[PDB]
Amino acid sequence: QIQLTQSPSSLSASVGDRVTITCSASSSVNSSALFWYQQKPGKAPKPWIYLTSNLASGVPSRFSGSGSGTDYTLTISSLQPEDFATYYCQQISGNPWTFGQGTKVEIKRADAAPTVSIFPPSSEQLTSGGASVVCFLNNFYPKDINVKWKIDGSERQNGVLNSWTDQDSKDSTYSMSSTLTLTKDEYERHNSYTCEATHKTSTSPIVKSFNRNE
Amino acid sequence: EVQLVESGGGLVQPGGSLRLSCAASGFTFSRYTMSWVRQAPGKGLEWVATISGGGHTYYLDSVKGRFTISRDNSKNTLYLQMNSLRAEDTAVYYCTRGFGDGGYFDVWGQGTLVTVSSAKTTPPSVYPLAPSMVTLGCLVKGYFPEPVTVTWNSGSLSSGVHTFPAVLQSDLYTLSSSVTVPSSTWPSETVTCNVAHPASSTKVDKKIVPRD
Repeated sequence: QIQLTQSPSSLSASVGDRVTITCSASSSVNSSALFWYQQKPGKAPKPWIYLTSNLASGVPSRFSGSGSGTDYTLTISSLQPEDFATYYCQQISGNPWTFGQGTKVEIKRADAAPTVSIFPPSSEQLTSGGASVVCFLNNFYPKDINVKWKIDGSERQNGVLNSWTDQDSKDSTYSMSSTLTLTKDEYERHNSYTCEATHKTSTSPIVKSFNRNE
Repeated sequence: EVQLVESGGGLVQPGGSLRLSCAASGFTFSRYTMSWVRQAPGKGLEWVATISGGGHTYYLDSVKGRFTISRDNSKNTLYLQMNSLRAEDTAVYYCTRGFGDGGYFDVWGQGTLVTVSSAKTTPPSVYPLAPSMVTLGCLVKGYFPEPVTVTWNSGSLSSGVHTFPAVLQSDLYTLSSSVTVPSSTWPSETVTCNVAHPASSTKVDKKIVPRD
């Protein structure tokens, strides 16, 4: 019943930063029994770090050393973009074995603007009686962004579903998709469809639009 | 090379039962203590059960009496039998190989998702999204449970792909995936999105054809 509490729970740091994650145990854990794992989103965890006793030259293997305590750390000497992940500590000193709650590490980055594209409903969906209008806002940073849908110029946020990707492990950007879903009947009551993206890379919103009757 | 591959996950009703298997290859399976570790959606890792190479077993308190962990050393397979499933049991279940006494998990399976829910299996409707660099889309709408798999051109199109996490609405998931290719590749050569929804055995390919 040894509980592991990680701090911080999440952090953002620039490339090159020294980063240290703490794993605090509710009671003592042996140094050779505290492990770290890294997990990329959607993937299995991988073993990452463990600690061990080492014997100097000629020392017989019946000798070992360790430490006992409640404070353990993982350190990244210079944060890189591919280090985006959630890291977990685990102790196997006590039974049951336990994990910490995880620390999500994200990278700070140069502000970048989204690549925006808009797609009308496909004929297939329309024949089925539905109309989804899709907007991709790809490869931007920071992650904070606002999308407004306009229909013949008037704001519509009724029926909008948004989804953000995890941070990219190469470029450290984020992407988002926004989908406006209407009945086919409603879709045919308006002409122009617009998604406006408001991102810190300007006060002028980025706008992609089409007209249903063109 | 060493590999763990899970199967047997999917949708199950509360109170229902499910049996996970893990197939091990690339190492002498009998030698290693093996475990299951689970991860509920959006949450952290949690140890579930362990079985020594000596057959001795250990369980998380909250699955004691509902779950049974076992192994078939002749088939190089680990098993997890799950009965009396609760909503709290919904998670990705990982098989792991242990170093030494089994606690250092040095090899992991890819994981299999177990969804405990009353909602019905529903196949996805897949819609092709046609509009230097051209961006195409696939909309995968109205399915349950997770997961679906999305690839572009059976995997050959890997770079420039964003597949967005699904959103749940009224017991139905929807996701989308974009792909960006050179404007000379499309409509020049065929681009297709491949969608698998194994829960309903759905497998469909939708070629992206330009609009009239």
